Amino acid sequence: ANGTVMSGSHWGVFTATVENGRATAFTPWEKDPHPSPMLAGVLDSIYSPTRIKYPMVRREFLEKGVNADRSTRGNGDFVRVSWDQALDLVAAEVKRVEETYGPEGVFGGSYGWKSPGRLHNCTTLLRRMLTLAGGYVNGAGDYSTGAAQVIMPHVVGTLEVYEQQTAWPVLAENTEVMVFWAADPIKTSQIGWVIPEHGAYPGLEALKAKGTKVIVIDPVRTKTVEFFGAEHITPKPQTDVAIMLGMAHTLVAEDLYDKDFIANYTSGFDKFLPYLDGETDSTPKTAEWAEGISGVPAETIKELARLFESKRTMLAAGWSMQRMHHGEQAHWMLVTLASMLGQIGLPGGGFGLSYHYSGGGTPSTSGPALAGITDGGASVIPVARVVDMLENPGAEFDFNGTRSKFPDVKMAYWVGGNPFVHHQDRNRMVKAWEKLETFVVHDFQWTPTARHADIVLPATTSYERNDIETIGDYSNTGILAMKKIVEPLYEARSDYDIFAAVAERLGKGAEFTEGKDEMGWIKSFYDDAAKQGKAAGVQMPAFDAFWAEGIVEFPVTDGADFVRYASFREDPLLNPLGTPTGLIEIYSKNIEKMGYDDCPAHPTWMEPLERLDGPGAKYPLHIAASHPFNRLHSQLNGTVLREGYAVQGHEPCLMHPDDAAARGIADGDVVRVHNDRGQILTGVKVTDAVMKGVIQIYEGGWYDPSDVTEPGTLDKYGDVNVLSADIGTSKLAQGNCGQTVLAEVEKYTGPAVTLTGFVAPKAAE
Ligand SMILES: NC1=NC(=O)C2=N[C@H]3C(S)=C(S)[C@@H](COP(=O)(O)OP(=O)(O)OC[C@H]4O[C@@H](n5cnc6c(=O)[nH]c(N)nc65)[C@H](O)[C@@H]4O)O[C@H]3NC2=N1
Ligand SMILES: NC1=NC(=O)C2=N[C@H]3C(S)=C(S)[C@@H](COP(=O)(O)OP(=O)(O)OC[C@H]4O[C@@H](n5cnc6c(=O)[nH]c(N)nc65)[C@H](O)[C@@H]4O)O[C@H]3NC2=N1
Ligand SMILES: [Mo+6]
Repeated sequence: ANGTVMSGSHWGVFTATVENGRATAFTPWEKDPHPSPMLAGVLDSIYSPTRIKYPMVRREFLEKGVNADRSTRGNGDFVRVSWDQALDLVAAEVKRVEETYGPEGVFGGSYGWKSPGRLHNCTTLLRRMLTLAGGYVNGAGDYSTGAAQVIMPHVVGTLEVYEQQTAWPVLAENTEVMVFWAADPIKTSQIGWVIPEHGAYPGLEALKAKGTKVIVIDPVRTKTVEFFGAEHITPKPQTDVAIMLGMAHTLVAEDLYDKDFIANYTSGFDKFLPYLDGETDSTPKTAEWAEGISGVPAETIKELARLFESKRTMLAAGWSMQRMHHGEQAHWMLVTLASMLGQIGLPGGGFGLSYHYSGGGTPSTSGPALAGITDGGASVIPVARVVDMLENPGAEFDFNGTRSKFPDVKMAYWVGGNPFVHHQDRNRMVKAWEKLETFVVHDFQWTPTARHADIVLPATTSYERNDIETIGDYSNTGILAMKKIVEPLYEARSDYDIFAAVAERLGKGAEFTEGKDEMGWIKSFYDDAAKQGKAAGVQMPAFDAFWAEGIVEFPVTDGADFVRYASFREDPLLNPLGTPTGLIEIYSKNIEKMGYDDCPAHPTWMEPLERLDGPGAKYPLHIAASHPFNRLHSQLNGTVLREGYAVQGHEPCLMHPDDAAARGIADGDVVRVHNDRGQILTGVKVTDAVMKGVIQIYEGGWYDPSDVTEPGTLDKYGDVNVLSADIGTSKLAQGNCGQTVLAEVEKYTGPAVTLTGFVAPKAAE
């Protein structure tokens, strides 16, 4: 095979060059306006040293099963087995747990970003097999907008975080002031959940070309700041709600806010105002009070409030500030401030929670929806409570107004996810995993999660199979044929093939496949989309002509004029919101009735577990544990891209020159970052891009424990979740709080370390 083949991924559409059956280059689609340099690593992930070659069973589990010593999971002592042996064992273990403990004994939430593709949807496929086996405990929500997706339905009556934004071209013609509040769109627009079109890049360029005023509110001087030469505000992390309250307070005290908008489109501002004015707690939430907490000068807070009230302003917020203790307060207070400014539903004004994610704002086409394989259908937990569940079987927990009991789980099955990187408080989690009798993982790269499994099955990538998928989570630019580029490597198999074999052994083979093969499933999804298109007046070709061209693109009709909340603004009685009042709920009677101490019935400033310069806080530096520039989470850490950012081989840590100098740390030194939960190594990069008092260690580094049998073992590489706490945002959402982290840093003076996470375990070589 010598030629080229087009396909797609979370990073975009591309064409691969193939030479004697090997992919040798991935070249960006010629219509991609701003491709990601991460494509190089996506191609490298098919072949790197951490590619999973064969099915493996952890030696202890292979010998003793349920009586295994579980304290050694992750030490790398695996045994290679055949596919028939491994498939029989997995089917036997699913059957035994289902039969002994019921569906409540199997956890199949398998949270994860996997790969796009309507057929090869590993996590849906997992749940299709588990439903056929008798059922499972699922997870609810995500780590992404854990709090925001739960509080928004109560405030604005919709999900809001994953819904279309006022279109980019509408902003270029009407916005005078664009605010990126805890958002770094240049960084986070490189990927999509479905294939990305990178629509934010022309949208950002158009704002810059129009000369629109841009303000960034973030502890780090990011590439979004640099792109625009933006006015940059640097709040101490976790204090954005105080800043917003000081802005709101200024708008009332100077008599500037939109009283008519508040009276006509909102409910409960009259119960929020006494709090804001300090009538209930003797503490007026003034700009000065906000400076005391956040460090942002009081006069700067008042001038921004003034500026925002006097100009058509769009508040484009990102999600780091809701991935923290009391995370629900951030976007609730943001909507409350935007309601006082009175521009919601006006062209170019209001707020948007998705301008930094998967092309939100890219004009939607008139094309049809594309759907794929389905799963064939307490039993559900908030996703981030998985370790609490394992440690407290039968215990009660609160979630969004209802109380339930944790199921008693004995097996976990994970595919397309990396919990030994994404979950908070690694040391606690490692100990809690000993409650599981059996842990099964599918991946194509030797992540920490695969290293810690009892049974490891090698999955294929999307580049070794055929699939179909939309281009554009919001734009619906078109539909792509994700064509097979190379044959499956080593003994890797698709998740579909693996679960069909397991289901077959359970006597449910035919039900799992539904009588179809790979192209029979794909053609069925295509034809359904084509039927809907024909009925909508969007004619598409027949499946074989579509597949030969490789893509179908759809036309934009009125999508470039979309203004979010315009129909509500234009007539709120005719087009009410989905809340109990039909209005924006600044005070929520439904939340009040829950009686949750950590989620009051209006936006409130509350002390988090720990914050930079908080009264009595133990550790001195905040860790901006944010999304990586050159990975998708942990994805691509085991590729050639790593050498472009590693420092002495470790994950990098940005540190301000003043904080480095106080510890005698030089640029490029190996340093230990530690607190009461754990300790890791990173390689420092000294730079004033991070504000003083803050260090930046991205999430996604592959945890590489020095000795898994040692409690509190040093991580040799730099997984920042060895340092996070595992607590819920509050009882409302129970979201993860992965960015509520303080720690100390010192030049490292312990034993030298050898990195073992970027080569396969010896027996799997
Ligand atoms: N401290 C902290 N700060 C944060 O900001 C933070 N972010 C959180 C958020 S928002 C999220 S969304 C999570 C993400 O955590 P998530 O577990 O989703 O991270 P990924 O590195 O995308 O894991 C995806 C895995 O799927 C594998 N994979 C891809 N395709 C396939 C396939 O077809 N088959 C199989 N079997 N495997 C496949 C990949 O190789 C990869 O190992 O991390 C969360 N964790 C976080 N912690
Ligand atoms: N390149 C890339 N890699 C990814 O892993 C990736 N993940 C995707 C996912 S699953 C999601 S959920 C989104 C994440 O989108 P999200 O907006 O949650 O991204 P983060 O990088 O966690 O934070 C964005 C900015 O918040 C700033 N920040 C941190 N703490 C604070 C604070 O207290 N206050 C303020 N004002 N700013 C703060 C950080 O400095 C960072 O620049 O990105 C998506 N896009 C992604 N792109
Ligand atoms: Mo996310």
